[PDB]
Amino acid sequence: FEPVMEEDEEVLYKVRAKLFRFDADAKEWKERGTGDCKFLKNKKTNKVRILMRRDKTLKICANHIIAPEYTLKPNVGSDRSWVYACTADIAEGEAEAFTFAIRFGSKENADKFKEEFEKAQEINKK
Amino acid sequence: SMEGILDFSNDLDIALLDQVVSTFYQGSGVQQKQAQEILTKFQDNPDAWQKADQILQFSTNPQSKFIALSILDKLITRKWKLLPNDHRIGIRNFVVGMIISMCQDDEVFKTQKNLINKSDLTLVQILKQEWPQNWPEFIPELIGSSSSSVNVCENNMIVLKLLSEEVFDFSAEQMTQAKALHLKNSMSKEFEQIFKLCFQVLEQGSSSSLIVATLESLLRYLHWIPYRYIYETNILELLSTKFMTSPDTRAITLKCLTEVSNLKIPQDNDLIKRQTVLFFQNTLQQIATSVMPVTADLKATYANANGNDQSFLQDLAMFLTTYLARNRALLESDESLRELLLNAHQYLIQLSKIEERELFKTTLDYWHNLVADLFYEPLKKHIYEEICSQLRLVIIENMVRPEEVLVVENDEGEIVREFVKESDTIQLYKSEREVLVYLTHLNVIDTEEIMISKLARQIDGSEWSWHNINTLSWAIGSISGTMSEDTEKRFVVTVIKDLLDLCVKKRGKDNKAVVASDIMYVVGQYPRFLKAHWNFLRTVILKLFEFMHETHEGVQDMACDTFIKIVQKCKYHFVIQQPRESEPFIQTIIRDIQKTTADLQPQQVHTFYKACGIIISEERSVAERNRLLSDLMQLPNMAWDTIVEQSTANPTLLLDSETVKIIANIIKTNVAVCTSMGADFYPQLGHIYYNMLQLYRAVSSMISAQVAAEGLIATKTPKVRGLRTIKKEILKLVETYISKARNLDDVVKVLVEPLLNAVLEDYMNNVPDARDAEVLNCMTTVVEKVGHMIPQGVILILQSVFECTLDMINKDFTEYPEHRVEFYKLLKVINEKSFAAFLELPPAAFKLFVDAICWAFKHNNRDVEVNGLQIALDLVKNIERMGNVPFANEFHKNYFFIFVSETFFVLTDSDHKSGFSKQALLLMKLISLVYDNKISVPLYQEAEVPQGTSNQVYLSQYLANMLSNAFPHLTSEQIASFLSALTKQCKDLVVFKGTLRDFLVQIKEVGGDPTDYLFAE
Amino acid sequence: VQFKLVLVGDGGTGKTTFVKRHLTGEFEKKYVATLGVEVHPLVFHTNRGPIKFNVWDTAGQEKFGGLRDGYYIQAQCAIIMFDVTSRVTYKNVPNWHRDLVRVCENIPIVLCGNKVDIKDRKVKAKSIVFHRKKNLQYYDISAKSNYNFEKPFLWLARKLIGDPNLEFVAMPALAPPEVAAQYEHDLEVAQTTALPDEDDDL
Ligand SMILES: Nc1nc2c(ncn2[C@@H]2O[C@H](COP(=O)(O)OP(=O)(O)NP(=O)(O)O)[C@@H](O)[C@H]2O)c(=O)[nH]1
Ligand SMILES: NC(=O)[C@@H](Cn1cnc(-c2cc(C(F)(F)F)cc(C(F)(F)F)c2)n1)c1cncnc1
Ligand SMILES: [Cl-]
Ligand SMILES: [Mg+2]
Repeated sequence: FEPVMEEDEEVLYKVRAKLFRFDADAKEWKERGTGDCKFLKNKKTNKVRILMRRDKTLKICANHIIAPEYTLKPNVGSDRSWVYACTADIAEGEAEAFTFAIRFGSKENADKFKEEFEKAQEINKK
Repeated sequence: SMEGILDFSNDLDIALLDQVVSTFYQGSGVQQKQAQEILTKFQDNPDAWQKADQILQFSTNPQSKFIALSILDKLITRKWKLLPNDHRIGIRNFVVGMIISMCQDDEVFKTQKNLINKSDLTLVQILKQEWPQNWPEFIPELIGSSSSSVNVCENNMIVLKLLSEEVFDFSAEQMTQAKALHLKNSMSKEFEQIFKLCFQVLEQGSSSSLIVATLESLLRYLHWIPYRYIYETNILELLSTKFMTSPDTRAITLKCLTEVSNLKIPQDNDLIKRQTVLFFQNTLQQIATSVMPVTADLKATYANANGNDQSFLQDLAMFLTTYLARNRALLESDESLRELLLNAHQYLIQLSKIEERELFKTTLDYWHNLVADLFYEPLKKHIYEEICSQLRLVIIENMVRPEEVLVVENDEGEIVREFVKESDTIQLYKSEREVLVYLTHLNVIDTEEIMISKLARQIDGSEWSWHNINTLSWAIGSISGTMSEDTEKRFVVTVIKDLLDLCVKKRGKDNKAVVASDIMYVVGQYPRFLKAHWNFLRTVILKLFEFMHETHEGVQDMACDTFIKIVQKCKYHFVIQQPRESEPFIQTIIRDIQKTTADLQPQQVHTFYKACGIIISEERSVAERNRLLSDLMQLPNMAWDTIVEQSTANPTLLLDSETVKIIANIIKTNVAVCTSMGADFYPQLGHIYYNMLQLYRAVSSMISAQVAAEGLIATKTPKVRGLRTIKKEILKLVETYISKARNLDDVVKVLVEPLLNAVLEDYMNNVPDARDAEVLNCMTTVVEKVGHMIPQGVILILQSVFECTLDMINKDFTEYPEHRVEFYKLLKVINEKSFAAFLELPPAAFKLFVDAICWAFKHNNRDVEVNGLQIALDLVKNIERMGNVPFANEFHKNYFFIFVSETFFVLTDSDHKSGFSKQALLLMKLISLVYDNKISVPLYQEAEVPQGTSNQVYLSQYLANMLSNAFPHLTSEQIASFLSALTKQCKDLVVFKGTLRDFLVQIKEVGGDPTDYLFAE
Repeated sequence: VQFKLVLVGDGGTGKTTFVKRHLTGEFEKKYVATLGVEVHPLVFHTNRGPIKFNVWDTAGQEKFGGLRDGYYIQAQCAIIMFDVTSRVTYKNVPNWHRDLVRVCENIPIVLCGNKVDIKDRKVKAKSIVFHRKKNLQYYDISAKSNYNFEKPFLWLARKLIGDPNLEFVAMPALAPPEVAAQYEHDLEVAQTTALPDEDDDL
């Protein structure tokens, strides 16, 4: 009787966040996306990356390796944010360079992010 | 190269025009943005209308012709009576000729209806300007040309449709009262001819294109035509039978019948009633046989969204609700109409199951109308018994989440706390509650049986689901107050027991969070039951305390709201000593407050202290209340006492961001308790006040010191923001208490003195970016409550905050938005409670005050705009109250015409239409002062007008001259007629506003008729 | 596949801020009045493939109107915007809708009440009924909080593609690449420029 992108990657850390990009020609921060920021480790290359998507639209507002060259600096106005320079982000097509800032719901999450961020950099050295 | 068309000296190259036009609509990027700018410059050229006939005849692009007609539309609407008569007939001719040409070519008529509709609309603009006085045969000729062709007849229905819209639906705010009445009567006089043409078409017509256009025009006529055209003809039969069968005409016909339905008919005539019954009976018959039977699954049809099904189901709902809300009583007495009445409602039951919020709201509005009538009207509800029973299921099964339920399922299957409040479902929940409460009163046994059985099929798992247990719990909670206490008792008991079984049976962090939130909502919704069952109320509160330790933040946060929600209603049972209890329960709550609130977030702890404050205020034994208060505040006061010892002994602990956070939370706890205790909080305020104001000073010095050492940027740092929070919470605590204080002598003698010493000079001497707008807010409450007792204190407030704040907000309308709003609230309360403070201002500062009021007029921000216009009105009244004294005399000489002209400027600049009413009211008051001779001195200088000329004469000359220069395109007669009408009506606000609106119309065009201002006669 | 969407409404209602949020993710606080119109391509990824909206973000100010209704030609969809803190903007919805459907006789249209994030709401929910007889979809939205900000485009995409089960989907994420004295200047300015809205929950 007859009847009728990320799957190759592991998530090491996940936290809700708001991401900013610095417009130098205007000397102001411009929000880029709010959603879940993930640290994704490729099981074929072992290279960890940040991948962030906006809520509802699920559009990519961050996609880049957590390079060992990077370094998280504080922002003058916040105890729950980190600023750092990114040389190759492909969230909007070709690899552009950006000065990013990312903010979190609490200082507790910001410090945990920094701990996981530095862990990923060590992974990306091997 | 695209800018060539902008040189009008050289001739217009249409080939280049069409390229710029194509580059704008079909192009992209920079080439599109450049053509867009060129096309705007071309259109806005005041000679561009002279290229109209040239473009329309020779252009190979319909968009180029559309833009050519937009240039003509703007010309006809704003400058028609400035042209010589030659161009007025010439423009009329090639507009009529263009319409005729496009209708005779079947291919053009088919493929360029946008360009034809724009041409029709352009023709209608000419009619508004010259019909019928200079074109009396337009309608007779239109009727005649309609027999010559089908395309011409169809297009004539479009012209008549647009004409009816422009005269009746959109004439207000676009033409003067006089001209609107002219075109309404003109069109009304010649309508009987239009109806014949429209009715002949509908009867013998077969061209669906022409039929739809005729029905589309008919829809507009039904807004204003006499009832007799509708009922004294055969047209209701045509609409309700013939045009409902064909889907091409069904949609517009159903909209036509919705407008007929909405009419209030003569309730004495039996034939109008018979006809109203008949077109409904016919319409529902065509639905049942030609579209779908009453059993059809309209939920599934809508979800499928085939063709126009969703639009037809919307129009059907709009038709059934409109007619039945107006005429269902016509169907309720006749036994032979009973089936029709119920079938119509059964379609509504099926429409109410569609998943479409906005459509559900439309039907839910009708159900509320119905059940509210069955609640009062004798002998009606038994008719709808079966309908109401089905409706109880629909409402219960589509209950939206109440504001109190803070848990929700995400896109992962997890139960979590909500990110934001579902603000767009608050109103919908109230509406569902309202209907379901009515349905419960109409048959309480049936509603209980539906809810109990549904809950029984949740236990055994027959229908278990998160969605199903939720809507059910929300429905049970929402009908609180409809049952008898005894029925409610037995009812609630059974609900709790069955819900307590589920939380056991359904394990998992997600399940436990769902059921926990549902029990909280139900229990919190039945205060009456909790009051009568102390032992259960006690168990509930203790279980809420347990949830304050839940790691699930949703449950935890909801336990805190539920607690204060129960307390707001049952507070009295916490303050008395219940039987079998060694002490009032408030004493047990306070004793364990540290353990209970240990795992709570700080703002949740504050809600807890506020809830305790609600209870303590129920005790009217002053000694006992003050005892409870100090017990509640024991922790924040012990933390406070230690901070003061350390800060006053070494002003460098406030550097520690951890200490700043502790201080802020202490102040916030006092704000929370003060909010709910109000006047009873004073003993606790006195314990901290003098030290608290010293902390305000110390914190202030730190902020200033860090701004000076790090720059203005320091105000953005967490340190400084933490220090300013302390200052703002202190201000909020003093504002909160003074706003509820009952002993105002203590406010004056004790509080106000050191308060003003601590805040005012600090505000004045700080840099702008360091000033707290909360200072202004606190001072507003002080002036509101005790300003009449501190005349010298109010003066001190003005000196400190007036000029320096004005300088912050008088360079644009954007910067310092909080200071801007609170500033004008402060001036408002001072002006109405301590006007004397303004009399004491030096002449130069009183001039800044007047400048400050007119500054508020020019804001678009409604918050400061309405206060600006209110201060002006109140200032006018405060002055005339003084009578014939020097200060009042000099006020008028200096500032009367300033207020008249500034009020006029914002009336006429088209950027402040939101405040028209108050602008008009202010202007009417000013004019009425002169025409009642309440200005005692002449408003003019001795040598600018004969000796003894009245202020009335000089006012009319000042305004005539003002408007003449402000609006030079007005004739002297328009201005004179307008002012004559305006001044004659300065005691009639409705008419006065009408005369102003007529003016705002005429200044937008040339050649306005000056007699239009005689309309009010 | 791409569709022309015209966006209309009174000046100040948040049209350009709304579009810009969907383009870059940024929230513009300043109010620069649009001059005439601005065209912005806007792509969404769905289970029915990608869909492109060419958003014609028109001016609301009369004095900046430009071609006015000439912008509406050949539009296939539209959004009518107002401000729930400004009653006049809702009062003018019938005027905007009038000028829109005289050019675009049969197109899916969304009515949007923007700025629901402001607590002193003036156009109450009960008062908003213009969309019923005109077959418009309605949504409370906020470009500031992103409340329902994707609903207008999701609904239009379902009406235009003809699929009521159309859903937004996650665009696939390609592996990023692995990659000098100015980035020390640009970073020092970035750290000393405070982030906006430090009092928000995020
Ligand atoms: N609080 C709040 N403000 C908003 C919101 N959306 C826009 N605004 C603000 O409203 C102001 C005007 O925004 P704008 O997008 O330029 O409006 P517009 O409709 O494009 N005006 P125009 O027709 O002249 O171009 C801006 O300051 C913006 O920050 C919102 O959702 N919430
Ligand atoms: N029995 C269980 O497994 C569950 C069932 N459950 C979930 N919530 C409740 C629950 C909730 C309340 C409330 F008023 F706070 F909402 C009151 C009671 C009471 F008065 F009946 F005790 C029980 N009971 C449970 C979970 N956590 C604490 N106690 C019980
Ligand atoms: Cl924001
Ligand atoms: Mg704009």
